[PDB]
Amino acid sequence: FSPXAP
Amino acid sequence: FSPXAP
Amino acid sequence: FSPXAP
Amino acid sequence: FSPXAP
Amino acid sequence: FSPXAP
Amino acid sequence: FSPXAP
Amino acid sequence: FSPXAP
Amino acid sequence: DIYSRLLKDRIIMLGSAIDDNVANSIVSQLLFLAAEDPEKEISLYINSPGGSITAGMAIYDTMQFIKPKVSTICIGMAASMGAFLLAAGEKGKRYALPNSEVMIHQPLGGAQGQATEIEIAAKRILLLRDKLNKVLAERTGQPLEVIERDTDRDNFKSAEEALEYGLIDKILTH
Amino acid sequence: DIYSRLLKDRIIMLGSAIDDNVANSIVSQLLFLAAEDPEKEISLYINSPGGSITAGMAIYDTMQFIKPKVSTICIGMAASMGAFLLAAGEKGKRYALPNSEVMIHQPLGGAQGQATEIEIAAKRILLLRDKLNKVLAERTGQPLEVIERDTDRDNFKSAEEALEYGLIDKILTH
Amino acid sequence: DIYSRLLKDRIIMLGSAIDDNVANSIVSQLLFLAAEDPEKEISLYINSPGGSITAGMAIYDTMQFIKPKVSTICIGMAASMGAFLLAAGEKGKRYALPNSEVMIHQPLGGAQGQATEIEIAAKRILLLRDKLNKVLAERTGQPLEVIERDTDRDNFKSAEEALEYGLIDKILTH
Amino acid sequence: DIYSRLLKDRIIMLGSAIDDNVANSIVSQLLFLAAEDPEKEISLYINSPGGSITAGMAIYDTMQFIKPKVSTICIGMAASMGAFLLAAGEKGKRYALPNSEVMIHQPLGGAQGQATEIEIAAKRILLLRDKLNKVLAERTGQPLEVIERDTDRDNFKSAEEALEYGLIDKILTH
Amino acid sequence: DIYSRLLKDRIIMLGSAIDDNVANSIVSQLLFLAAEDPEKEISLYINSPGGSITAGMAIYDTMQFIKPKVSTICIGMAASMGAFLLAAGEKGKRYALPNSEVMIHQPLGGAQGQATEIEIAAKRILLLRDKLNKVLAERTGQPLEVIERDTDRDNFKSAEEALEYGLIDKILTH
Amino acid sequence: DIYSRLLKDRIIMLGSAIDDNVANSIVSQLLFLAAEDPEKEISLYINSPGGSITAGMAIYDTMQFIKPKVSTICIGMAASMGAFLLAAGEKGKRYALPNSEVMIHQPLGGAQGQATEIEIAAKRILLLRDKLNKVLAERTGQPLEVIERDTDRDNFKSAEEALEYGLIDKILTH
Amino acid sequence: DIYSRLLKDRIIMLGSAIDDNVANSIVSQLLFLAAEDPEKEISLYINSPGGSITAGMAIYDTMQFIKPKVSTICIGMAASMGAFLLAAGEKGKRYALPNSEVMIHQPLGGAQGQATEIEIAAKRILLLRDKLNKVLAERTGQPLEVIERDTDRDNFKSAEEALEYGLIDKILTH
Repeated sequence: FSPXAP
Repeated sequence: FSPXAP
Repeated sequence: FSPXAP
Repeated sequence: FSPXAP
Repeated sequence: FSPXAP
Repeated sequence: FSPXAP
Repeated sequence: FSPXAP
Repeated sequence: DIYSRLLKDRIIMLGSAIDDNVANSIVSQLLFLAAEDPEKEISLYINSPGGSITAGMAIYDTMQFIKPKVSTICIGMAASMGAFLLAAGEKGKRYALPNSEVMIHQPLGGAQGQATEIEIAAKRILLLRDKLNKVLAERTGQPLEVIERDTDRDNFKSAEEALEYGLIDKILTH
Repeated sequence: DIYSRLLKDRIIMLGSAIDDNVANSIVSQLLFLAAEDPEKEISLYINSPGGSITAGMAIYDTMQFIKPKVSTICIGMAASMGAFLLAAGEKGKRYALPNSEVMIHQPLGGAQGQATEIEIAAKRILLLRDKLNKVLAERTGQPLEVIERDTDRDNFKSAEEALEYGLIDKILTH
Repeated sequence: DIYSRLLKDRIIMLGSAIDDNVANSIVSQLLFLAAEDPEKEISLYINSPGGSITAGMAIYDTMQFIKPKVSTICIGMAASMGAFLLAAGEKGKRYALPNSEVMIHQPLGGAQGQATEIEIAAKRILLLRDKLNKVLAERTGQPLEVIERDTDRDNFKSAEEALEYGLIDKILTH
Repeated sequence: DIYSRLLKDRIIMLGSAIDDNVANSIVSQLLFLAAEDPEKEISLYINSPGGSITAGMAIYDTMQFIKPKVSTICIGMAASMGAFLLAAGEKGKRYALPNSEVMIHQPLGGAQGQATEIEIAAKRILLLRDKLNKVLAERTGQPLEVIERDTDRDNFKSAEEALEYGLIDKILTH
Repeated sequence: DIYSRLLKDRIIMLGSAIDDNVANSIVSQLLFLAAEDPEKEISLYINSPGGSITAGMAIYDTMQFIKPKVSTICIGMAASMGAFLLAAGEKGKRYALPNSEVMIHQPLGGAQGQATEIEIAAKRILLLRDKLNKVLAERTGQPLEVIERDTDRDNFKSAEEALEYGLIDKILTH
Repeated sequence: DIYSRLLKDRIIMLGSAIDDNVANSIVSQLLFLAAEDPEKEISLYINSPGGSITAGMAIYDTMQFIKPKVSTICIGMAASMGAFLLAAGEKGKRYALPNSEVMIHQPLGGAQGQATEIEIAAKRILLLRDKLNKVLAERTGQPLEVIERDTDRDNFKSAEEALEYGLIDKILTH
Repeated sequence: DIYSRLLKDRIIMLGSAIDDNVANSIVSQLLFLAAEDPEKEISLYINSPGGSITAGMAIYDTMQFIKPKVSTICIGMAASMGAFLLAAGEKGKRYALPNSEVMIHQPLGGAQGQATEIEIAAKRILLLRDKLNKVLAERTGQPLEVIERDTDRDNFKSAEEALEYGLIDKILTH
């Protein structure tokens, strides 16, 4: 789940 | 399931 | 199961 | 079970 | 759970 | 189980 | 569980 | 496994009641084989007492979608949706062994609750019985009216009667 | 596994009643495939009788986050929450086979206890029925008044009736 | 496995009651061994209380199709469908150990419903009672009407009595 | 496993009812990563109905001990202890997806026996409720009396509502 | 396995009730060991309550057929059909440990139906009892008119009495 | 596993009810660990509801026998025997996290039959209650009388309460 | 496995109720360890409530047969047959940890049927007490009658009372 989670 | 799924 | 399937 | 099965 | 266990 | 079976 | 078993 | 070896030679096995799992399985094997080589033939052996209508149709639809042809063999018993997938094999390539059995009938279901709810189930099953009877007509060659009066009650047939009716193309002998 | 080979080529499978477990697995797989290449697409094959509303929303929410476009293919059946997600596929990339079935209805649930407790339940239940209907209507293009009335009881639709209603974009024949 | 080894030397084990799963495994094996060498023969060891009439035929019909000759050994007990398969071994290659026991009887089943449905059933079982007795007549040398009266009720035979009936060919000793 | 893969990138997944079994697993994970690098942050994705009070406190306590910032993501549902953990995440790093839900209520329990025994269970549960409430206030910014009245009964909330209450800092869109 | 090591040296372990499965496993092993080398002896350790009369005979006959001499060691208890197989070991190679126990009785069964069905079951079990009794008088040396009265009701015997009866040959000590 | 992993760095987990199997497993891991290096200290983590007195005693007896210093950490809940085992840790090395919970009480059991039989069981369980309270007295530092009165009924204590009562040594913060 | 690391150093773990299965396995490991080296000693750790009588004897007769001395260690609890086996370890090598527990009682069984049949069950179990009671007498030093009365009803003893009664030789302190 990135940008930003990672 | 291609052409086209892939 | 051949002749003929294969 | 041979002689004779094999 | 270190420092200090290990 | 030897001496003697084996 | 040694000394002495082993 | 033994069945893994069969897939190596393009042979899929449908030998259990038909439920969503069985279905999700057969579907993908056919898709894999056609991925490797879209020209080589594929074979589906059958021994199923039938099952879920929605699952059976998941297989049927995939069969027709892929380029490779799908020849079918009835070893043992092929009832309800079972006899159905048999009849859906590539025309000219539908087989059955000497003592195999084929049984065609009308769908089974249930309705519980209010008068309006019971009617919604009545309508859905009478629809499916119609969509199924027609496809059986095209595949067999029997006139629809003959198919409707024949699937009214449990109808059991011998390999010889399956071939006469038009469900199978050829009985494999010794 | 047969399903492992499926992910290796970007094909996720959803073939069972939707619950918190199936849901978490599907979410991770989506995020994984987005990592290896944010450009190539991913396919979501479906055959489910429905399930939990919350389990379903996670799946839907993640399809919208990742960069790869996600296509969906209804196979067999897509009832309740199953048909919803089915409609959640990328516009122009939502499929279904000739004999697939799709069904929509309203949420189900229960309540026991004090008048005050049954109230809290009634409010949540009716609220989910509201959020589900509004997204359905944005995906299908259908007006909200229609979705509401059309889901008062079980509504079974053929693949053609699915295409026309706006639930899918194209039927796969051969 | 210990059985994984026997199949390496062309030996198949039928040591459980007969149902679709059991029957489907045996068939896939007879087809594997015939593919590795349609010349070397195959051996089927039998010890089961019987089982499904349609699962038995499946095995019986694959035994006939393949090229390799099949030898049958009864070890322990071969009753009903188990006894049937034993009698189906390659003529001259059907054995049984000294204290082996064999039992033959008429089929079992049930009917529940309208007079029309009880009749549909009575006819199915009475027909299968006849298809089996015909293959047994040929294989034993005994006539149909006798095979019939002789199985009206549970009929237990010794290795010596099985030999005199025409069920097996030779009694292996030491 | 798909989870072992997401682990190489620092991502723990809590997606089941909370019982001792789960609690321990998630604790050993947060410890394993902190050891691989006390700098790189870690991420915990949540989808749960709550569960044991003692079980979640184990988890809640390891998120605090370790050096690496722990960020949270609500996927599906974050109820009871589950919602507690979500709020427990690092300030500025607490996320929720567009259609997630958050439910906060009061501790549940039971007691059977002598007046004196029923009394003991009662004192404990009241105490826990109190402990849990004071932390909820410090995480949200809400005053105690509020977190006290707002939890009297089942209190479901939408992602926009959780953001307002202060349980999360941002909603991941796309 | 630990038995995977005992087989590696020609030792088979019959330690459970005797039903078809066990009887088929012990048969597979005997044949394999007679195969790797028909000279070396084979050891069968026994500790069982008994079981199916036909299942045991299946093992009784494989011992007789193969070449390798089969020694029997009663480790614990050998009752009914187990007592029968211990006594079936190669004359002079029948062992028992000091506190072992051996028990012999008559066949057990049931019959439910018409006088005719009851009569059919009566005759079969009386035959078996007569076939077992004779093979016991031959392995022990006891006159049949004695084996008959000695097995009328449950008869328990220690290692010493087993030797005085002729069921075992020697008693392993140290 | 992640737990197998914990053993790599000398850590054992007691995160379930204490029964014979669990007890036997932890007993061997201390033995093994102490064998690799009777110098480095071992770490035992606890999250248990309790269990059997005899089983919990085996664990205790082993922590005292080996040479490595066995430190204990209470994560979540340590009740009944579990609380006992936490207290048994190496003095100066018994930890707990901010929100851990500890509960002490008296043994549970039951008896049935003649007066005399009930008398025997009563004696055993009263006796066990004694042995246990004494060890707690020595390990914590409290007088027997106090431990006797404090375990008449369930007695729940927080991490701060447990430290002040002498069950652990330090609370792990951050 | 963890116990595999134990058999590597000649240690066997008996930690479960005793039944024919558990019995067979321990018997084997005993024979395996003695075969690898008849000079090195073996260790049998015990923690069990007991079980079948005949299964206990098979393990007991094996400990006796082999050459390596078999030392016993009681950890947790040794009851009935478990306590019997502990007593059978090599004189001078029968240990017990500080808080171990030991229990001895008479056999348990049942009789049903005719007076004559009940009488046979009577004679067997009364004999099994005498056999088991004479061995324990020799192993401890207590004369038969004392073993008789002391095991008339359940009799639990501490590590210190087992040392005196004569069941063990030394208590493993620290």
